[PDB]
Amino acid sequence: APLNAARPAEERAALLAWVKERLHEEYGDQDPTPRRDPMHELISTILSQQTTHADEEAAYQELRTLGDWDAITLAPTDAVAHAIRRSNYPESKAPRIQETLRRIKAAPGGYDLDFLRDLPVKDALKWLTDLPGVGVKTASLVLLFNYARPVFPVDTHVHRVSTRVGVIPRMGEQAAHRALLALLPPDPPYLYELHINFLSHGRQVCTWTRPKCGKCILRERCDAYALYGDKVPSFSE
Ligand code: SF4
Ligand SMILES: [Mg+2]
Ligand SMILES: [Mg+2]
Repeated sequence: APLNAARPAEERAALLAWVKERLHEEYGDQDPTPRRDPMHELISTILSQQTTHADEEAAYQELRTLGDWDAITLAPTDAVAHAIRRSNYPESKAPRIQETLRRIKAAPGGYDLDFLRDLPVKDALKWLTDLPGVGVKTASLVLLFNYARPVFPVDTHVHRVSTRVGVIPRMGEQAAHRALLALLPPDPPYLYELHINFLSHGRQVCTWTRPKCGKCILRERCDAYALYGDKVPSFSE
């Protein structure tokens, strides 16, 4: 009857703090994220759309056979599209890559994003999300992991576990970025631990279909388990 998702923000923030502590007990400092440098992360994200991880990595490395970022920026777009042919829609991704590189080069510094470290957090997010093919999750991940800014990336795993438990009601993934950050401290190491532990939990236990609730440390405070028991449905749209 009294679901977490309907509780006041202060109670949902305390719930999320409990979740963070329990997941850290389960996973510690285990980190399943790729931990890429910022240029690699941005370009990989552009290539990742509707593409498997193996094909994304292969397309990225084939792209790097064209040379450094300056050479990729200047290469004929068809050469870039051919190089990234393992990813879906290479003809559309090639101009996104070249435009993103052009904009990064024009920013202060070389092919780096260190200038983002000093910008106000919202301005830095907007600068990255303005890049073609780059969304708020990747912008948040780059700022958090590479630059220690207090933002919280929400991927499919974070969104699914948080929503099932009831830390937030059901909403879109972009909205969940604001909603979850509003429940969290401006503490980048804390935000990063929570992000990676959510990823571990979503991959190992709270899976997209048939989650393993009987193996889940969150079970006694999970809205989804309280509503469905051992029949929590797939996390759909
Ligand atoms: S109890 Fe089940 S649905 Fe709830 S967080 Fe754990 S695995 Fe996910
Ligand atoms: Mg530059
Ligand atoms: Mg964008």
